[PDB]
Amino acid sequence: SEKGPFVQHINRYLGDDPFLKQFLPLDPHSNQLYELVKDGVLLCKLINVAVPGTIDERAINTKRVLNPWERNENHTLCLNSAKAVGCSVVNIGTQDLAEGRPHLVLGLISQLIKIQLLADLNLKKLRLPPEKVLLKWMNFHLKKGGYKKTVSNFSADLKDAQAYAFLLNVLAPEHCDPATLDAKDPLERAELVLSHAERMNCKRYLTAEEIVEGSSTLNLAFVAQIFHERNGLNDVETCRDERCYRLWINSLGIDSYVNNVFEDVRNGWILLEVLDKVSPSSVNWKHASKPPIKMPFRKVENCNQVIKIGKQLKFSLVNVAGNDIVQGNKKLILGLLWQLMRFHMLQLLKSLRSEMTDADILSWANRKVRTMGRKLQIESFKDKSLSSGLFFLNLLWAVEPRVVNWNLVTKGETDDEKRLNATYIVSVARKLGCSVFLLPEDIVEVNQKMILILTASIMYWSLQR
Repeated sequence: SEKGPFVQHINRYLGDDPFLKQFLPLDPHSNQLYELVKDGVLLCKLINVAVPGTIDERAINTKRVLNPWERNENHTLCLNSAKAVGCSVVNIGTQDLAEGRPHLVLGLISQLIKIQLLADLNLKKLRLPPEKVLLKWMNFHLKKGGYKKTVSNFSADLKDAQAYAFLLNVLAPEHCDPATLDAKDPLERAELVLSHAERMNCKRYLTAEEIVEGSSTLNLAFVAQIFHERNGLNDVETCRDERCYRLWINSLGIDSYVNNVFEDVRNGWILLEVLDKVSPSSVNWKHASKPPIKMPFRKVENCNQVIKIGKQLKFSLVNVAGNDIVQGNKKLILGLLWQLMRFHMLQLLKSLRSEMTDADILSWANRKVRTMGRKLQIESFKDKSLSSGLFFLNLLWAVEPRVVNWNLVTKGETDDEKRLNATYIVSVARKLGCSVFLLPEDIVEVNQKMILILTASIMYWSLQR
């Protein structure tokens, strides 16, 4: 039933796209949606609408006609990009997009809209969910707007359009319509509210009836849209790692979802799940307690098994124990996660045989590039020259020359040029099948740990061609 708003959403945010400009608008009553998704250009672009700068559009096969492979690349690039923004696509396959399965297409678009509308609510200018943060923002302006009532929900507290009218008058007074004051019926007030929003260029698409009926999901979106158009407002590696491992854990096929690794990992359950995935049958669930957990004993017990299995896998854990995870030791949590990530990567590569090391990966990359006739090599994954992005592009070109367009590549000199290749590298790698989560700046600044994993991931898919 959400097909309608989902279409209107696409038509409004992509209706001017140079490529999709001709295929839009789409009839929310017809099945044109499931047809425009088959090639893989639509969803890839929707993702950048949700989180700008995610996919380098230059890496998207944007031709009139596409081969069954140029088509498969877009979906590959799409699904891997979706994970990079927090989407749960562990059950959606590349062929499901090509065919256009509704329950999977709508389910995917649903997550993107959510990400698009509710993100940037924790990075603006602190334990409250995005929705509650939006409520604080709204009430903030309403206070100064002399609004008496307080908003605490997006259904009954908005049904009469009163709060909408005040808010809009506060954020965009130059678009005020005194007619709202003569509005007797709540529907009439809503229609005028929608107009006021249209004037300030919000890409609003809900109707006056959807406001009076108190539709919680539709109204929440509208309030977010107002915010994004006018908010009316006048140790950093820890934050990056938090995002990185959070995205990685959520793509492993785990049953729990991570919103914040530092917090959601304290009762030990999630870490046990990751361990069971990366090292099958390693966890003894008979001695573990499933959340919610109130009893602290059960928390400490889970974390102690986490540490035990960690040491059994030969990981490096000194002067720590289960209660360190429960206490939120970020230094230990990041250290344990890294080793888990590296362990899984090596195990994956190892399964391609018939005792992997970082050095074997370094050797493979250098050797792989030498087969194309190029002489550029690296001494390690910390090599300063990596920042240019030239090595990676050559390696990727070596793996599959068809995925690297050199007219699009630049020199790795200026910080801008490097930034450009980096973003291109991340998208091309995902286009191949690499499920990586490093940031473009991870290449420009040469984050050796992230470098290792990207390379190992390229290798992983190269050895299966």
